[PDB]
Amino acid sequence: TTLLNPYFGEFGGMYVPQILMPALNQLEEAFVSAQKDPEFQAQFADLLKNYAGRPTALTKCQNITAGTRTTLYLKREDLLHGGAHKTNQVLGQALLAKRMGKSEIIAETGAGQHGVASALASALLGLKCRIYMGAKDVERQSPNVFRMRLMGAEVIPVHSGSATLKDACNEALRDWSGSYETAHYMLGTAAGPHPYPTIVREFQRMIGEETKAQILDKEGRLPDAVIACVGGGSNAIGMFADFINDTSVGLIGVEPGGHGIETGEHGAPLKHGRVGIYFGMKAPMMQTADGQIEESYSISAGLDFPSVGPQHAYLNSIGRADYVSITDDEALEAFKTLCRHEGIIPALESSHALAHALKMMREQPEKEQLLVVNLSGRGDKDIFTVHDILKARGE
Amino acid sequence: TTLLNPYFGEFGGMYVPQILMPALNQLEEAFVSAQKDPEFQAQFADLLKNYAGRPTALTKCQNITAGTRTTLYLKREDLLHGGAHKTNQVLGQALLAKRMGKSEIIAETGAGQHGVASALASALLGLKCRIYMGAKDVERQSPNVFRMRLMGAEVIPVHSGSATLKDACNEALRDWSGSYETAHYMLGTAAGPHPYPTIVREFQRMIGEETKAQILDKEGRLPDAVIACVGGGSNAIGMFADFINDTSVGLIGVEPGGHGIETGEHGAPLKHGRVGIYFGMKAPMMQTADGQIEESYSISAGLDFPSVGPQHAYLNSIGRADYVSITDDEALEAFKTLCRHEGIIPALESSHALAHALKMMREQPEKEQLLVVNLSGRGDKDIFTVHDILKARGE
Amino acid sequence: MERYENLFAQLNDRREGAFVPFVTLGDPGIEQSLKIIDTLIDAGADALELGVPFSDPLADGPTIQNANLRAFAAGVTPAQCFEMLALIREKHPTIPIGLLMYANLVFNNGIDAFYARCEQVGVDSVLVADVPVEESAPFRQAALRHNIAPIFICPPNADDDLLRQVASYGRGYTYLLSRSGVTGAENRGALPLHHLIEKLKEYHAAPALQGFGISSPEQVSAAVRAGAAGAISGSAIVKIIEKNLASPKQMLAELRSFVSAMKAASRA
Amino acid sequence: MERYENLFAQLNDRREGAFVPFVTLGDPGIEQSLKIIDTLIDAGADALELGVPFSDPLADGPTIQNANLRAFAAGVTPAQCFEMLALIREKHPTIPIGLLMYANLVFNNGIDAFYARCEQVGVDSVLVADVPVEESAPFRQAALRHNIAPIFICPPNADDDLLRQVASYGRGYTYLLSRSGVTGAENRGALPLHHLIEKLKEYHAAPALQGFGISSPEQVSAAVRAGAAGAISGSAIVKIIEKNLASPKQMLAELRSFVSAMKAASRA
Ligand SMILES: O=P(O)(O)OCCNS(=O)(=O)c1ccc(OC(F)(F)F)cc1
Ligand SMILES: O=P(O)(O)OCCNS(=O)(=O)c1ccc(OC(F)(F)F)cc1
Ligand SMILES: C=C(/N=C/c1c(COP(=O)(O)O)cnc(C)c1O)C(=O)O
Ligand SMILES: C=C(/N=C/c1c(COP(=O)(O)O)cnc(C)c1O)C(=O)O
Ligand code: NA
Ligand code: NA
Repeated sequence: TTLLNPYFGEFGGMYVPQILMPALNQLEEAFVSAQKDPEFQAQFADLLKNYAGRPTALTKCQNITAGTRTTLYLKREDLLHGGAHKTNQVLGQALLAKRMGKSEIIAETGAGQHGVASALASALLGLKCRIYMGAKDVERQSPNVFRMRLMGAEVIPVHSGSATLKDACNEALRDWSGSYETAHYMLGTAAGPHPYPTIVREFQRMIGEETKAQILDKEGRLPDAVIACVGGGSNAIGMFADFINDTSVGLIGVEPGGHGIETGEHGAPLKHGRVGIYFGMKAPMMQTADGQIEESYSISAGLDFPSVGPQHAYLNSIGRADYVSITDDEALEAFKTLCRHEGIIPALESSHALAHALKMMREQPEKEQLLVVNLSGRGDKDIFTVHDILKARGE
Repeated sequence: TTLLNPYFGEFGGMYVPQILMPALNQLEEAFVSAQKDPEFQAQFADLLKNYAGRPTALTKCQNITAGTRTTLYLKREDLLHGGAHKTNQVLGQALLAKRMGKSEIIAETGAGQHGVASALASALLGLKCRIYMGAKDVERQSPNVFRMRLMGAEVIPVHSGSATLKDACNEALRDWSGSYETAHYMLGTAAGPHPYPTIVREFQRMIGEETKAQILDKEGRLPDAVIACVGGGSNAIGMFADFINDTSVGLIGVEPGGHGIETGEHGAPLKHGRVGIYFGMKAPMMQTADGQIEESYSISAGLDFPSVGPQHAYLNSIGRADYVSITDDEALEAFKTLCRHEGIIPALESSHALAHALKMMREQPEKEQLLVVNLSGRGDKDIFTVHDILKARGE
Repeated sequence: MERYENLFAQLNDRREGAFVPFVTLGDPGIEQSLKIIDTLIDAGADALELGVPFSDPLADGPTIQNANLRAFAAGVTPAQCFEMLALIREKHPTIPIGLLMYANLVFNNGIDAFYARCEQVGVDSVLVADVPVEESAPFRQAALRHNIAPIFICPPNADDDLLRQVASYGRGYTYLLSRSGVTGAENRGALPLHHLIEKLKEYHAAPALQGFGISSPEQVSAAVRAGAAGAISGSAIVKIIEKNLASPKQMLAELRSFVSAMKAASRA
Repeated sequence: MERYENLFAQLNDRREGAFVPFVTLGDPGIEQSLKIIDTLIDAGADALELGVPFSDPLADGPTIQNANLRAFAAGVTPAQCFEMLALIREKHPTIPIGLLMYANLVFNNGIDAFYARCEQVGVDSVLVADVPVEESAPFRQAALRHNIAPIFICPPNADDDLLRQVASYGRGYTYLLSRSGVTGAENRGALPLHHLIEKLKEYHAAPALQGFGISSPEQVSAAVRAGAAGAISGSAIVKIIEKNLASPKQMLAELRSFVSAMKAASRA
């Protein structure tokens, strides 16, 4: 029994060991209560404004659309405290953790932006924070490890499996199944068992709400499409939610194509996997013929995940949102282009969304289109990775 | 002959080779014109809001003042695009460069935040950017080197002298003395020859203007004091300017004490040097008995400078502002404290200002005081430096 | 079939608890795994809990994680596990055989087909670790359609509604979780909570087997004394495999010794 | 004294331009520097421009930067430079001696005291590189009070107001800058712009010496032909010092050869 629908069509649910069901039910009740509590909403709003720096800017690109009929805005979640959209919902979940009398936080992180967010919120709100991070990600997103540790979080490298995000997710859930009495699992994406996909959307939906207000102010109409990268699905659902009922507005989600879909080295299960049950949810996933979960791949740690949030799977199934992929090389070109032509260093995750917008423009340069890309984070964490690649490339 | 006063009392002036005087006069005229041009002001405001993310938050500290009668706010210039206050005036100077028909930018940088700002503004506004940076700073602020290069700026290491900020300043000025026909010197601090101290103040003064509005909104009165670190003086004058005529408001500038004033390894000429002529200005500087310029020292590259802007020297002389110093160890403690108790990673420069505020609170914990610290930048650039120190320290 | 019902009636008559080892099928290889299982039975195992290797076993701690990894290193697939199960049943017609499954392996190419295969090879029960009662409908329906007992979990944090559902929906045995957390011998669970055992009995639930952290004869005795029908031990058994990889003979000897001692403790 | 006035009158009578080498005092040491200077004079230098080592010489390129550094490595201080200047004047009573100063060294312990010291040792002119005419009042006043010529710069970008001020405020000679930028032999300046030379003459300015990037006899001839009273060469001279640090004898020989050739080119 639940208060809210755990499913989006066929996708979602609560596929966790029985031990964890009371914890999920408790969290759902706390969320429902909080959502109708003016004091909670005021506390959350105050943190978003005065601590995190909302609202974030909506920046019109001045150079990269030259000679085309595309107008491109970037929603600047890169300017949020911590450097990515992840901060928004962490502040809300941390307040929930305190609503529930929890003193410790568990989080998983891939890019380390959710880890940085969990650490900073824990430092502010007086919680003891431990973060699981795949060992491969500890290396390729090292600046965030340093940041998490300086803020007093425990960072636990995970060497099992692919040593990436899914492995961090596994360890976080294993931990929570023993520690839920005192620890809140601050899941960092719009995936996992109900109520997380719902909570994460509701605590990220200000992205799209602000975007709508800003684009109306500046253009006097809604976008033709909003475009966001999709790992687990939080930044994209946060951008999409307020537009779902605006049927004219395209919703485009961009999964990582890695070395190319045909290579099998990608993170695009929504479009190139099949439905399975893992990480507490029924959702598309990359899996072997026998139903073992496959390891994903992306140049970007934040998108290196073999599943996707159930609401995205649902929005795709009914044709409300469209999902595409962008390869490592396409993302790298978009990264370089934004740095050199707009003076913004984007996260490699966000670069996938930008790359798709650039393709939409370049493929049809006389098509009139008003586009918004969710620039989900800044690329400080990625600069050493991108340097090493462009160097080995001979640039 | 000038349009504006080049002096602040005895301090300031235009002590450059004769070759450069037309360039300074041209810049002054362009600035005066721009200041009364509604189109320029609108363009600058638009960039600050929609590109850089102004206004920046004013954050009330929730934890670090516990058990004292200090209320401490942080002006969050760390949330500005680029990660520091330096971005504000670069956008204005870049617009001036275009007003004047210049196609190239020269900048000096110590912390690399002015360098990052110059590079990003040049990328946005279509200018060719070269940045001088001391070789020691290339190492200790390496993340910013990577950022500048990714944005298409040329970064030129300077090995002469101390291989720090003053040496970068020297090389930038030498370059400009040959290249002024086509290059604008985008000086990054409130120092150097007139009109730079004036321009930099006027293009940073939104810091204090916003602070005043925010503190009035939240507290219904002005601060007892505003506190800012002082290298060349830009973030501090930007915070101070709008409060100068509010005589009740203390203005406290914090120079780097380095290893301790008594060691001679510091960057605190305002209080521990004597007046000299260097870098185009008459100002306090660290100098030998014979009048050679001394090399400065600070753990923080942005404060590692043996002089100070002339307006600060003047405000000190008349007793309107008070100047103090903070050692490397005091700054490090403030850095750690903010990370662990507020979830904000400050620049080591800004950490000097915070350290002084912490001393004001700790020394007199029952004194009622409403303080604002200018949190001039984020500490991403510093995390590797601080790690290496805390490790060698045995923490 | 009625293998669990028959076993529990026999144990009841003998005033004994059940001792039920867990191992991963195909750890450390197919042939050695079959020998291990024969040893477990010869040494006095009353029933078996057998894991099918899964890529991401989220209810398992490091010991059983590593068992899964060893089986994968030997190339073990679910198809090979079903071949093994058929061979085991061929040798041992009455011992109850339960599988420990993760949902994706059951769901993969059809829930119905999975349970149909279980029936074909003569499996008696299936415990899907990451399917709570709330999500169980298609699993338990397919199980019952194919004469398989669906196993459900009674955690220490069980409320009355859960107790009633577990009693109603479950067959074969009820899993009485020792503690929160994941599988592992280092983490010792509590004594079976008598309140839960006596509520399960009130609601006519399948007999309770206590599991998680059971690694010593003392704990098996204590489970019996507390009113549980028996005890499951996994990590303790798997550790003996892990310790003796280069010594297959010693491995079987130590397994026999341990199982015999655990079984001896079940006798009241 | 009237050393520049006397020199220019003599050169005028001989239909010659002045050739004026620059070196850094104390580069590469005090004793070698004194020998270098004697060589410059013996080889035909009409006047001297002499740099006092300064920590941060912002009008100088790498060659003269490195000359300053060599002098500092030899422990050269302004006090030692003044001792050197006294010795030079003692040997050479009529040659005009000009100093190249940076403002802080003049300002350091009093502008008046600086110029008083210059007079005591028999310096004729001081060029403060980073003090434009706009900031020059206390410098030129102290200079004139102590019978020192203050030297001012006529850049290629000079307007009429600057030309008039330079003509009025300056004494001894007027510095005619070849080009923008900083000192250096690799960066060749333009021919003296005749418009500036003829405006300076109209306004009765002190005779013009062209400087920056003059490194060849051809350029000295060209300065004379263009109506300049002479030419200054620094980096070209300093390079000969730099090249011959381990060969002090060869150093002096090559300096003599170069200075003699540059002087020969000044003869019209
Ligand atoms: O002795 P231990 O601690 O290794 O425990 C062994 C347990 N092996 S098992 O197949 O019963 C088993 C039973 C239930 C499990 O998860 C669930 F409770 F969530 F369903 C996992 C394994
Ligand atoms: O031959 P080069 O290129 O080395 O030039 C040597 C010049 N040496 S100097 O003392 O006349 C001299 C003259 C003026 C200077 O700067 C100023 F113009 F700004 F005032 C610097 C040096
Ligand atoms: C995996 C992480 N982040 C992912 C991420 C993503 C992808 O995650 P979502 O699909 O949940 O937005 C997008 N953009 C940025 C800047 C990100 O950091 C993490 O920080 O833990
Ligand atoms: C030297 C540099 N920055 C100095 C700096 C300073 C000191 O410079 P001002 O005194 O000009 O604010 C303060 N805070 C931050 C974040 C800084 O980066 C530079 O970025 O070039
Ligand atoms: Na995905
Ligand atoms: Na200073």
